[PDB]
Amino acid sequence: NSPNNQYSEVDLSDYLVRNVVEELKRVEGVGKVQSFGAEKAMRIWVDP
Amino acid sequence: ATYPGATAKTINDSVVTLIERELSGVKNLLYYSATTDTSGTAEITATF
Repeated sequence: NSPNNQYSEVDLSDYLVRNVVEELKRVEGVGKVQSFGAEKAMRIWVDP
Repeated sequence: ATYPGATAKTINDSVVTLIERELSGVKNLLYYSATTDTSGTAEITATF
């Protein structure tokens, strides 16, 4: 979480996916890590 | 794991980390290693 609101939810999910989920999965005894948050990605919202 | 042409950085960040994320928590895993070389090839050795 971000109590000071310095990081939006997207930044938290990005950081969690990029630097936490991998090292959590790399723990012995962890069978699966489901990330309830998606990695950052360049979105192109086109306008039809 | 083969991935022709691609230098070792690509095999290391796109392939080996993925497989290593599942190699943990395998039964009786003594230790595990993974070497990616310039031939576009990675050898991930799980030693039990």
